[PDB]
Amino acid sequence: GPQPISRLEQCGINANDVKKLEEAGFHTVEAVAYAPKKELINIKGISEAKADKILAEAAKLVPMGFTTATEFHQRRSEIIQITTGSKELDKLLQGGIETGSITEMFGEFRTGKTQICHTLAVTCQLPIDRGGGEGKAMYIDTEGTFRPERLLAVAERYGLSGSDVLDNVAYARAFNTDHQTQLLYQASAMMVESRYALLIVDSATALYRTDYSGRGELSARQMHLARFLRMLLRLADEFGVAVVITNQVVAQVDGAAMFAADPKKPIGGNIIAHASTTRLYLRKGRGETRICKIYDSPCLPEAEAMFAINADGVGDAKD
Amino acid sequence: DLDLLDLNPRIIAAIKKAKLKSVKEVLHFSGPDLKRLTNLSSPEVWHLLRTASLHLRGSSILTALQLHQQKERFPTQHQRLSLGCPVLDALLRGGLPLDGITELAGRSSAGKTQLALQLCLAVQFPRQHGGLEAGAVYICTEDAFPHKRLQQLMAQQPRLRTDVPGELLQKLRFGSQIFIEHVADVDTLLECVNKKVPVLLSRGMARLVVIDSVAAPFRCEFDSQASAPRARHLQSLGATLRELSSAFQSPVLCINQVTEAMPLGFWDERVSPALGITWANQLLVRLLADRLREEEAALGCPARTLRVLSAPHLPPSSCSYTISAEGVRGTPGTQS
Ligand SMILES: Nc1ncnc2c1ncn2[C@@H]1O[C@H](COP(=O)(O)OP(=O)(O)OP(=O)(O)O)[C@@H](O)[C@H]1O
Ligand SMILES: Nc1ncnc2c1ncn2[C@@H]1O[C@H](COP(=O)(O)OP(=O)(O)OP(=O)(O)O)[C@@H](O)[C@H]1O
Ligand SMILES: [Ca+2]
Ligand SMILES: [Mg+2]
Ligand SMILES: [Mg+2]
Repeated sequence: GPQPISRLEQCGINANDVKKLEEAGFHTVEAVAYAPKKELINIKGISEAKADKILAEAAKLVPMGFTTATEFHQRRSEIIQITTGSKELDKLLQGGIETGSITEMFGEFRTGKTQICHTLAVTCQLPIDRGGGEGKAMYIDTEGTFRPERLLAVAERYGLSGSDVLDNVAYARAFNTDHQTQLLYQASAMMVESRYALLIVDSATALYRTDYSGRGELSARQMHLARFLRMLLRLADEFGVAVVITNQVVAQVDGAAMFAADPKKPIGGNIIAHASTTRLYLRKGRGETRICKIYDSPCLPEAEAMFAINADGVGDAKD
Repeated sequence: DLDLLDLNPRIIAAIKKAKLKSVKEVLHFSGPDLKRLTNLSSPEVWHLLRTASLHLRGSSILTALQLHQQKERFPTQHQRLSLGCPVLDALLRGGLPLDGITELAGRSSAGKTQLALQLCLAVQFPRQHGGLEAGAVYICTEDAFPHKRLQQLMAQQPRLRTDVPGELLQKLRFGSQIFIEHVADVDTLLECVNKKVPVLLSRGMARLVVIDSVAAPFRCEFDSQASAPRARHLQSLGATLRELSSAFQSPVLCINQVTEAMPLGFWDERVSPALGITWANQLLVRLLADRLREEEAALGCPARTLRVLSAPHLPPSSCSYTISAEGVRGTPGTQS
């Protein structure tokens, strides 16, 4: 059961300190042992040495090894946010693409997913103060639409060296789902050696459309997709990198529009709907302007922003 | 423990020769097993079983009138845990029961994690305001913990909770009493719930358990041809959780995913809870948070509905709610 603070008396403290702790709402050994340092060093009638020895003597009884919300929010300033190259998108995302999570972007054709991936593959190499992540990038490609010339065009904008930028990007091509899953082991092996800040899969569901066909193969497809996403989550958690994946869309032909023009929803179903942390839905505007919307996020309200695709990558709409 | 029984020395010697320890493993075996192991006749075996059973269960008698009248002696039948919103409390007629498993189910963006965080905030309020004056345990099985949302909720707590006196909230230290755990496998989850949660509950650190997803670990290993081990694991997990909740009088809340329906009460609905009937048998109260996004989305705001699926004491009903910068708020005057 609970251990009252009466044991502190035989542990080597006077009655004044335990009386003050009782008057401060502390009434058990466990609460004092797991209390944050500031909470019992900012109180009246205490000293730094007294608090340190109190923690040392309390840790003996209560078994330590449990994380607490304060000891979790204080340690997470490590989370870096990578700028997307557009001020509007950075403002919408409140900093940019977070690390240690999975971000998904889906939409129809020419919406700008590949362009955003290309821009991020360069922006992730900037110094932290400039908005980058100070690392390299991986690009796993399943469609064959990787263009280094866009990388060079983006690099010229920030005044970087083209040769170095092209040197600091790794590339692999996946020809089926088994190869796609197999590449992640080598991805981890290579992340061990060096410092990577980003991993990109484009697309994460293109090959599942045709590798498993019909209603008679849905279950195996979903199981394979779930295993792949679990591997991605393990990689992101272990190495503290940012994972960005893309997705396709499907039509709703059941006649359930009711003033909803040309409805469409992402493929992959509940498995990919649950695995991802932040989901972005890309649309098209007039000319070269696009609209980005927040589809799902644990800590962000739903809003919209407008960006554009220029000759130097993703940026802001000109006037 | 065996020698505590009032019995002649002959049967005591026979039991000692038979390698018995306590009344629990005496009642574990059956008639013919005891006859084979101990070499005793039927009348004395029956007498020993009767005496051990009397010792184990005592001789007390309880009536429903005592349960109804004596509120303090039986808090499980009367004490409830508030959800922090009067509309939700009215829908649930007080809040979560202290004994048994409660389930939240729904698709993505329904608002399950926000409700879990709000409950973790409100569990440690004083007794007169619905709380239990105890911490919470949070287990994550899919992704990382919503840190910023938690910080915002702690900041907005004076704004969200207006009935509580203002001078009382500042003494409430919120983040220091919430525990976070992370698991990545079914075996890891089983070991955690076996040998970590009881330690937390024994010392009085926390009196609330939240699992952010039970379907996430299970939907990855077992395919459609391995239902027996999956059912065994689900039964073991449910039994352990119910035992802990009954022993320590602490609510248990489970977050669940949904599947596609392509006999169980779901006909005019496109989604159903994921695990199946085996897991559905272990539950007490079943809710379903749902967001109607395909329709009535052009009006400008999301439409969120919380529905009671089943409960021994709650009629099937539903209400509406919204998620804002301070937490989850139920819309007044919308109960079905
Ligand atoms: N150099 C450039 N200057 C301006 N716009 C460009 C340039 N290169 C490409 N674009 C724009 O990129 C758009 C295509 O975007 P993107 O390649 O990201 O498509 P996507 O969303 O990945 O499509 P898919 O689903 O077919 O793979 C074109 O509509 C075009 O306007
Ligand atoms: N200020 C806000 N901060 C965070 N979320 C907000 C805010 N305002 C509104 N929301 C909404 O809160 C929701 C949070 O969803 P939540 O994390 O509860 O999903 P879920 O049901 O747990 O889904 P999943 O299966 O992905 O875990 C989002 O849909 C978002 O639109
Ligand atoms: Ca999600
Ligand atoms: Mg593309
Ligand atoms: Mg969630």
